[PDB]
Amino acid sequence: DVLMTQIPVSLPVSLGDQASISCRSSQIIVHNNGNTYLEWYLQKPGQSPQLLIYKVSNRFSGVPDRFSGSGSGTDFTLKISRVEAEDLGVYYCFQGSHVPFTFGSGTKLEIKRADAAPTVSIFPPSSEQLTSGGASVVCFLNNFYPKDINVKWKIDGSERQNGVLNSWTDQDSKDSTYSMSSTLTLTKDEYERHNSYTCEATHKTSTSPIVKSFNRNEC
Amino acid sequence: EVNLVESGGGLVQPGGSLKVSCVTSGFTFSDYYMYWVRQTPEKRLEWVAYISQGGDITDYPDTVKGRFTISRDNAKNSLYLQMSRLKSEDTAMYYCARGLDDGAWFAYWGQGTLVTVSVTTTAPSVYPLVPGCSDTSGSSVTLGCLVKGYFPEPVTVKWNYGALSSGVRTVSSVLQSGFYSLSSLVTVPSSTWPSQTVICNVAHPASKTELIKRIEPR
Ligand SMILES: COC(=O)CCCCCCCCO[C@@H]1O[C@H](CO)[C@@H](O[C@@H]2O[C@H](CO)[C@H](O)[C@H](O)[C@H]2O[C@@H]2O[C@@H](C)[C@@H](O)[C@@H](O)[C@@H]2O)[C@H](O[C@@H]2O[C@@H](C)[C@@H](O)[C@@H](O)[C@@H]2O)[C@H]1NC(C)=O
Repeated sequence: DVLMTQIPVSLPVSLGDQASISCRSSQIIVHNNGNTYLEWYLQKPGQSPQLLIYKVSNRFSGVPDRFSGSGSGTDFTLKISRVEAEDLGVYYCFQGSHVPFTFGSGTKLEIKRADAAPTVSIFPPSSEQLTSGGASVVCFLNNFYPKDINVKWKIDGSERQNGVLNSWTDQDSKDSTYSMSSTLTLTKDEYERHNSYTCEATHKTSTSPIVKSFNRNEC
Repeated sequence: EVNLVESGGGLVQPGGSLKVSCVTSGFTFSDYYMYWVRQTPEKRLEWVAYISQGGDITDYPDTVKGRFTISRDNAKNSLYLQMSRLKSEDTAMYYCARGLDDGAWFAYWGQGTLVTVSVTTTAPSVYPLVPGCSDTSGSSVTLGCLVKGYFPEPVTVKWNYGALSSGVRTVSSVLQSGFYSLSSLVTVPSSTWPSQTVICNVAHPASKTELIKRIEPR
């Protein structure tokens, strides 16, 4: 068993940057001499991994010239001469010279860009859902940067809640911004008891809390 | 173009068994060694097995040898993997891969198939996410679909049968009370919707449930 090592585990890098990831094997690889079977894999968000380099430096059909692989013995390196937005993902190195075949721990590439403010949206629960026992109201914050955001829910303003569930979207492969949601789940009755629902997104780009609302009843 | 579509996948109880498959296309199946690779929840990649053109020479890692059995069918250009005595650690996304004549392992990967070892399966309820706050907007209208209460992973969300791809924002599935839920939201021009119709294609494979929802004004 040849355990592969990758440095670093995380790599925040800007656009137009030069990026190097290292892969180090427990001991020399080398199969039947015939070169070493060391490879590089990239897995973009929501997609299968994909072959970039193989045979240490043989760039798989279709991989851009910006991708380069190097190494000898136990040390191997992948340089991304000029980081493009489409490169965010995780890179792995594989060892196919000795059994068992080993994949590296993986290095995550993150693109550092300029701050961007979110675009809030409030979504009332649907009749469809109300019939199915409960009501969920979801506040959507879109296209911001950095990832760090804060979301507060005010029930009429009188209080905030704890039955809230937050979740983020992956960094965009060609926009480099995140997007997140914040769902507040209530019963249909407790919902049909209050007037307005509020969401206050407090992000660094803004000194003023982004507020969005709706009053669940007209006449 | 070479293809690799995995089949099977879903929930298997611990101690149970499963047999996934992988219908190959695009290339001459009987001429390459085939593979199976799994990616565990921590996105950790693992080689699982390999088979020769004849299916006489095969190998697996210690974490799988004995329990998993990879077979092949050349008349039906398909690859197989029988799993037995499944344990939780075995929960993963299974990809059948193809190598390279010149010296590469996984050059062509399949779409994937998730095997989950544990307790019960349920289809989600799909609802429309429509605007309500009459904020001073314009240019962009944001719509979405909420897929609530399903198990296990995953769910796939298409928009207008894969037409809409640029404005598609899909958040990670959060784990509710032993259940998952997620939102997919598409942002289309104010000129588009409500004029052009916008539909969300939702599919939970582990229950063979699929539906197309049409977001219309509230
Ligand atoms: C242009 O289209 C085509 O390629 C059409 C099909 C042509 C097939 C020609 C070859 C027919 C036999 O298939 C090859 O058998 C080799 C062994 O006899 C495979 O190599 C072995 O693969 C094992 C599985 O991973 C393992 O890696 C072995 O170490 C490896 O053997 C080693 O490499 C050989 C090439 C010899 O040097 C041998 O002495 C040595 O022990 C071929 O598999 C490919 O090569 C290996 C290294 C790996 O990269 C695989 O993923 C590749 O598929 C296999 N060839 C093919 C195309 O399947």
